[PDB]
Amino acid sequence: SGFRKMAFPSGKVEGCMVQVTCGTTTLNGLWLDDVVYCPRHVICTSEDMLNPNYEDLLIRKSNHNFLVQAGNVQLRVIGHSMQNCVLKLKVDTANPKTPKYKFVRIQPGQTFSVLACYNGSPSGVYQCAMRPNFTIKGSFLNGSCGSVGFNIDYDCVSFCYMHHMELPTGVHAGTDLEGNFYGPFVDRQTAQAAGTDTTITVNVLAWLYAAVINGDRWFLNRFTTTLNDFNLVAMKYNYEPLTQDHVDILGPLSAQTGIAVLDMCASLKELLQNGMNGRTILGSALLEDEFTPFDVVRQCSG
Amino acid sequence: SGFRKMAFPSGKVEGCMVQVTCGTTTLNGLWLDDVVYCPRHVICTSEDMLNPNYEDLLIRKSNHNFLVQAGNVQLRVIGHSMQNCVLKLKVDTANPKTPKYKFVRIQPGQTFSVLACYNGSPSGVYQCAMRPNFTIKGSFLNGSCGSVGFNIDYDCVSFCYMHHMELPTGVHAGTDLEGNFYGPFVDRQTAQAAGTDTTITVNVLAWLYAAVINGDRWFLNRFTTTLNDFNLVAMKYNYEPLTQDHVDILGPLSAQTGIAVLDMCASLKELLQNGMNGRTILGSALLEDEFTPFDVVRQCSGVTF
Ligand SMILES: *[C@H](O)[C@H](CC(C)C)NC(=O)[C@H](CC(C)C)NC(=O)[C@H](CC(C)C)NC(=O)OCc1ccccc1
Ligand SMILES: *[C@H](O)[C@H](CC(C)C)NC(=O)[C@H](CC(C)C)NC(=O)[C@H](CC(C)C)NC(=O)OCc1ccccc1
Ligand SMILES: [Cl-]
Ligand code: NA
Repeated sequence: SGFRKMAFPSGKVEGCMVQVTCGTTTLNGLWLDDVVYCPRHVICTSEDMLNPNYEDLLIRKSNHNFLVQAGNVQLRVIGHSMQNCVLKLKVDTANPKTPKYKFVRIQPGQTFSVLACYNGSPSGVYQCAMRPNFTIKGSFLNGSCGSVGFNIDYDCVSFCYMHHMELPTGVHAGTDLEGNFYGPFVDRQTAQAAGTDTTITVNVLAWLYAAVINGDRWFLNRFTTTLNDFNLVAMKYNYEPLTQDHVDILGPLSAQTGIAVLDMCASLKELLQNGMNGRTILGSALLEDEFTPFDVVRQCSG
Repeated sequence: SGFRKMAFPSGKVEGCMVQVTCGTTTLNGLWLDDVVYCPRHVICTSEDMLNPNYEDLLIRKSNHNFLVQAGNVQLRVIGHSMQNCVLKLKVDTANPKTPKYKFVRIQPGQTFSVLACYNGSPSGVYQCAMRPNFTIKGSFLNGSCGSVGFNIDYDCVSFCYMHHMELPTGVHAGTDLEGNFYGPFVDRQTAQAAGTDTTITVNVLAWLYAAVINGDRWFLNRFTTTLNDFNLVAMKYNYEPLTQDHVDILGPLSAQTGIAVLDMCASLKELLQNGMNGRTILGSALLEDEFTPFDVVRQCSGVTF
């Protein structure tokens, strides 16, 4: 029993982290096979942070302008290419620690683990979610760019996030590993802001099911709701719409607990109206929205 | 910026986890040098787990009774012994992935990372605190026994916890790597219960400093207090006493934020007596007590391993 914010074991990713320096800028890169992936803004100077022409900057670089360090070994860059906002440095040695891996672009509400790194070395691992406004609420300092987010269902590492920037509210933006930003953001220091964030309703419901599985029932009630009535209420609390896809997705947890999805929706309605009145759910005094239905099943059943 | 519950990178420990099978029980072992450590109750039975004589149960055991698997490779057991509640299986091969490590026993209020494993395969990592009642609030399913907790200090892994059991409230109990239980617990399926728990005051203060470092300042106030005065309030609300050593340990965060510990204690004193008035701190509506002062400094300064 028990329920924790759990990250994937980070060792398979640790073995891929390197340090990339261009000019006076150092950040992290991801070394897979004979390619190092990193944010393309490593090639910016203090002068072109607002409107960098990355194509023009990169054509001026020699391979020896990129210093790549894997632990105590310098890697030799033998070519480079830009893919959207990611730089791909070809090196003369394949990473012997390359795991089985793939690249996946995720949807809002999905969770993943982040291995926060500085100078190619890991500082720690934590769990994040892609917020509906396409930011993540990370923990990142100067030099953290190139840190990645990943999942490891089974024995294959799915890389889904590379860190690029921090926005004014202290939240974070980045790309998939094909270099496409999540959300409308750009790798320029022109004024940008995250949209109003909202709560990931389907994840809250998954977590309420986790609470029931772990033996807590105090928030249940005798009522049900229609889906449309639920969404009309939840939208008043800046909750995301619940779709029929989400209802289908919650079917298994519904079957395991004997609580119909729309009955659990009426519980959430009451919690939004009343709060917790001094009680907690799974050790929290707020409704938690960074566990997915898949996460709950994985942690509760295995 | 940002502040998350952050575990240590787990790679060094993942290379040490193996599967141990005895009879019909399978759980996890920790393979370091030429020894595999695991809970001694791996040798118990469906018909033998209420009042076990471990001493006598182990002599009937022999080496090939213990099936140890490192990934898809069997390790040959060449000896076995018991130390307190931990079994030590000597194997014929030293683990080539053994990190720099030591065994340590931690104090209540200290935090560590748990690498949750099943069938010898790491499945997840999360951060925990040794509660003042010597339980941990973990997440463990059947087959998780032998999962370990650890810290990393520079390049050295300090192993501090091995998982043995779950108590009726859904909290967890285990041993150090020398087999001594944390808390007044025994590896028997006899009636046991977690004692009443308390809140780890020095950790709450550290987390308030983390909040200030991240721009959450509403709870700061003009007042200061004394160690004596605050500790009476703490006692009243089931908070652990604040010692002078705690005050000194927070000193760095005190110097960097401008908020003396007794200045911050006055903030905490008011949060206890009055609550949070509907507000949140670092995204929580509760006072968080599973970050140590060291954890806050590490995360906010970007220490690496
Ligand atoms: C890479 O290590 C670093 C990580 C941060 C977490 C510090 N990223 C950057 O420095 C990044 C480089 C640019 C070219 C993508 N810049 C930012 O993230 C920057 C904040 C820094 C300077 C602390 N953010 C930014 O420019 O956001 C756009 C913006 C500009 C002006 C007003 C509002 C928003
Ligand atoms: C090892 O994988 C497993 C971990 C659990 C989290 C499943 N440990 C055990 O099965 C363990 C073995 C005993 C000899 C220490 N037993 C328990 O943890 C057991 C709960 C199981 C059956 C889920 N708990 C227990 O014995 O607690 C004391 C108790 C017993 C009966 C009544 C009150 C209290
Ligand atoms: Cl005063
Ligand atoms: Na004060």
